[PDB]
Formats: sequence, structure tokens, C-alpha cells
Amino acid sequence: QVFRFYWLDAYEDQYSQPGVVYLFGKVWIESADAYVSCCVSVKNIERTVYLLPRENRVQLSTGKDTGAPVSMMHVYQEFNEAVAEKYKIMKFKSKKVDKDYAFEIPDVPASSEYLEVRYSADSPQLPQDLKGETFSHVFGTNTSSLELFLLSRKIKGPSWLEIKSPQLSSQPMSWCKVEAVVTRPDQVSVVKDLAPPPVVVLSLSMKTVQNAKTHQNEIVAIAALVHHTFPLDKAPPQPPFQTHFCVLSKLNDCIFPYDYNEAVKQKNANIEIALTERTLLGFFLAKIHKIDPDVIVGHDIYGFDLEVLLQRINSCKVPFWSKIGRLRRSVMPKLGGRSGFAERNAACGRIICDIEISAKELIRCKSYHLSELVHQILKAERVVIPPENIRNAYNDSVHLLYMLENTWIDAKFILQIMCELNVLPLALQITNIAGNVMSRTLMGGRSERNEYLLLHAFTENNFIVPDKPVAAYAGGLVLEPKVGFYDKFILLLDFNSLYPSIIQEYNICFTTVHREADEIPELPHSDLEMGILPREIRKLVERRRHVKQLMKQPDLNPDLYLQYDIRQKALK
DNA sequence: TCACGCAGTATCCTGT
RNA sequence: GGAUACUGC
Ligand SMILES: Nc1nc2c(ncn2[C@H]2C[C@H](O)[C@@H](COP(=O)(O)OP(=O)(O)OP(=O)(O)O)O2)c(=O)[nH]1
Ligand SMILES: [Mg+2]
Ligand SMILES: [Mg+2]
Repeated sequence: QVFRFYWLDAYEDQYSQPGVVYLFGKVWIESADAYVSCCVSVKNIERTVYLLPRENRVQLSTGKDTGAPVSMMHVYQEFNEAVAEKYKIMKFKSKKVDKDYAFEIPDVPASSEYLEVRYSADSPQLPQDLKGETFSHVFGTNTSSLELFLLSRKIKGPSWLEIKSPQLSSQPMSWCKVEAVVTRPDQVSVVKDLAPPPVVVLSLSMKTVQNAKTHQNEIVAIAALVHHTFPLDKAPPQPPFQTHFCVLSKLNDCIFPYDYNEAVKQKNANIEIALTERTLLGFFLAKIHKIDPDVIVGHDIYGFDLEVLLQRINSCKVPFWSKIGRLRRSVMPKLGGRSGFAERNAACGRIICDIEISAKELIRCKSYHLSELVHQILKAERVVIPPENIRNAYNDSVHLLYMLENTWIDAKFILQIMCELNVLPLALQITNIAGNVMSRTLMGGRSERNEYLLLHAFTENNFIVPDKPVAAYAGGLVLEPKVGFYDKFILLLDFNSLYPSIIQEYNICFTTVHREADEIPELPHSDLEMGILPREIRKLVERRRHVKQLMKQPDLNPDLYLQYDIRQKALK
């Protein structure tokens, strides 16, 4: 009955299904003695809000202070009588909680007795600035469902979760092989000290052509390399790909050179030749559904690959577009938006790895084009197929097979680059340290990681976190140099983790320094206890130090050494 | 729906 | 005065 599964990604739709979080991952099946994809739907993640009592009753901010002391009973009565009826809230459960607070909202004391209201997510949402007669502020009005789930259940990054008393599904809700429904969030718990399971990986490369009339890109070839046991905590497997599949479609005008049959017959049986782009897209979707990859990797996947894939699927009305993702949906996500959030939603439940973003984050190169990346990482030369020659290649079997093999080689290069940098294990480590979702980590950026790190740190220590938002100061000192040439030994003395060590030493934190809503605040007293930000910083620093010790091991492999270096950099 | 800070060097342009 | 780059920590 107890469902033990490893979770990799989480998807929520704030507008369609309120209070539902779709976790995806892997579960172990003895009948097949293997790992299969699973989708668990956590339901009824009730909204939680915190009301801050006033010190003296105020006549709806009209008569100002009245002098009547306020207790939690007064706040509960005010919420039950006025607010609930006004905002159409039917049923709710309220309690009292003593919580601390130190952030950028004035008049909020350090430690106060808040009233915690828990009510379903189907009801309307209270306004942020809602002020009554006994409470002066409301916190948590717009908190998301996924954030509430992760913070309440103390879930940090991919891990093993146990579910007590799972329930089946009345109708299918996902393209996975195993499904379960949790009627409460308290039924999910995290089990520590277990190894990560293998995860399938699919590296895909597309070759297209721009039809001038429509100025729209048309797909003519796709190649994919698939590994069914890619590890998340060990070195990449050699070779980096187990199986492969290639699909090639004739253009809307040109025809094969009356020898493609013999060419494919004599080459191999893994190449699928289709006549219309609709068939190509359908076969690709079916193959993706059958393989069921947890990680899909590519170059410019967010920018060009997935966007063109979805555009062509919409244009060709290819049935079952939702196969591209892991959740069965009827309306396609709107095409557009910043970065690739629309593309991410289209592939909900499947981690997407763009080697461009990871290369930008991890290493430094003059250009992040695929050719330059292959030159700098794999140390190999990649041939380039001119855009104007792909169309003309539909005149001989040899040229068409060469084009398909070029796509295959591009896919292999992408997979090799992914393996070299340890993109996946490093992403897992960073996600576990921070506590965000893996797809967010692999989409790039730094703000989300620290945001979730501090969110977890504060929630664990009984704090009320801020509400999500809806050369400004002096920096370092650069001494004036004595420019010239020096032919004698120059000794460079550098501080170790300067700013983190400053935060630790002087105890700089939200709960220590006394801010006032552009002057430098005074240093905190030395009689206090270490805050949250210092402690977290210390943890990170120690991690880095340990990695450095590993780097110091004598007689270590070069490549591994380099990997360690990268890790160090990341942590720093 | 997004996005780490600041200090510093190098190059180039200002019509209707 | 502005604009465009990318090094350093
Ligand atoms: N916000 C921010 N600050 C940085 C970054 N890189 C360096 N700094 C700042 C904060 C560091 O404490 C300070 C000192 O630079 P260093 O390169 O010597 O790093 P640090 O001393 O922290 O560690 P290390 O000497 O490499 O062991 O410069 C950065 O990428 N972002
Ligand atoms: Mg330093
Ligand atoms: Mg000036």
C-alpha cells in the first residue's frame, strides 16, 4: 500500500485546477523488475494565511485608537463575522501560532501571536492590503500551491517520497504507466538515505527548412539518442547512448531520387521514412510516448527546437500533442512569453536540458554555438550543412543519407557535451542544496535558488516569509596600482570566502541588523546568536571546502579533477 | 513570467 | 551628455 517513489519534477496550473500539484517520477515494479514513470496528484493543498493582531482596537481606521485590548478571540470573531461573509468563504479552520518575523514591512514586531486560517483553494483569494478592526496585516494571500506543499512537507529537491494509503484514478490523467492520487498533503513524507534511481535520457536534434511563402520553419529530419539507465550520482555511462531512432520526411514539393528505398534498405532498418510532415510529427510523438524520457536534452531546445515543434504540431493538427509532455491536456499553452516557460509547460513533467544555458552557467567560451562548444569541450571538428543545401539535397540518396547522419552526429555531440560537464549530477546537487525544482535549476538563473534556500531556512526555524513580489550602494575597494614591470617575486595574499566569512564573523543577518526604511547600518551586537543567513552561508562554505579537499587528493585523474573544479566554482 | 551585486576599461556618435 | 561591448572582484 505504501507508495515509495523518486520524484523528479512538479507541475501546477494555478488557473485550471486549484490546489492540485502533479509530481512526476520513477517507481519500482517487480513484474518487469525495472523502473517505470509515475504521476502522483496531490490534492487539496489548502490556502494558509496569517493575520497579525493589533495592540489596540481601531474603529476601522476611522476613530483611530480606541483603547480596547485585542486577543486572538477578537481576531477570530472579526474574521468569522465580517471578512468571511464579505469575501464569500464558506468553511475554514483557524488556530493560533506564535511566529517570528524580520523583513521589510514596518510595524510588524519580531515575535507575535498570529492567527492562522486554513481554507480550501477553490474559495476566492483575500486581498493583500486587507485591513480590518483587530488585525493590521495579512500574510500569505498569494502563496502558490507548490510552494506551500514543498515548504510544509520539508521537501528539498529530488528525493524518495512515501505515500500512505494512495488511491487510484477514476479516469486516466497522465501518459505515464503508474498513477496515484493523494487526498491530503500530510500523506506524503520524505525518506532519507537512499540512492537515486536511473533516469531515461533522450538527446534530440532537428533539421528543418524555411518555406519562404509562409516564413515558417518546416521539419524535414529528426534524430534521437536514448539511454534507459543514465545515472544521477555516478559517472556518465560509456557509451553515452544505448539506442537511437531517426525519422525523415519528404518536403511538400520535392520527391525522393527514385533510390531512397534501396538506400534505406542497405543502410539500416532504424530510419523511418514518411511522406508528409504530419506523419513525421505523429511518429515522433508516438516514439516519445513509448520511450517516456525523464530528461530531454538538446541545443537551443527552449528557443528554436520545442517552439518549432509545437508550431508545426499546431499547424498540422497532429493529434495527441500532449504526448510531448506527460499530462493529458486539451488546450495548448499560449505560444510566446519570456524565455521558454510556454515551452516548459508544453513539456510539463519532463526535464528539459538546453546545453546552451548550462554551458553559459558552467564554463566560459568565446561563442556558445554548437560548433564552438564541440571544439572547446569535446575537442572535435563539426561539419556544417549550409541552410541552402538541405533543400537541394533531395536529389540523391547519398546526400539525403549524409544529411540524416549529420543530424545523428549533432545529437551525439549534444549528448557527449551533456555528459562531459556533468550537467545532470551537478543540477541535482545544486537543486538538493537549494530546494527548488530541477527544471527551474536547469533553466538557468540564480535568484530562484537563493530564494528557495532562504525560504526553507526560515520556514524550518518558525518564521513568516515575505510575500512573493507581484550602482545603488558602495562596493569593493580597488587600491591605486603602481603600474609598471616587476622582475622579482610578487606575493599575492587573498582572503578565503571574503563576504560569506564577513557575514559569519560579524553576524550580519535579517534578524541581527536593525534596518530602517541610504546609510550604512551599525554592526550587530556580539551577544546575539547566529542568525539563519550566516548559518546557511557556513554550510555552503563547508561544502566547498570539502570539495577542495577532494581536489587536493594526490594522483587524481585529470578529467575528474576538472569536474571537481567546476563543482567548486558552482558552489562559490 | 523573468532577471545575483558593484568597480573598471575600451570604442563610438551628436542634421533635419 | 548618450550608446555598445566584457573583464575583474
Ligand atoms: N555577487 C557576486 N559577488 C562576487 C562574485 N564574484 C566575486 N564576488 C565578490 C564576493 C567575494 O567574496 C569577493 C572576493 O572575490 P574572490 O574571487 O577572491 O572570491 P572569495 O574570496 O569569496 O573566495 P576564494 O578566494 O576563491 O576562495 O568578490 C559574483 O559572481 N557575484
Ligand atoms: Mg578571495
Ligand atoms: Mg563625463
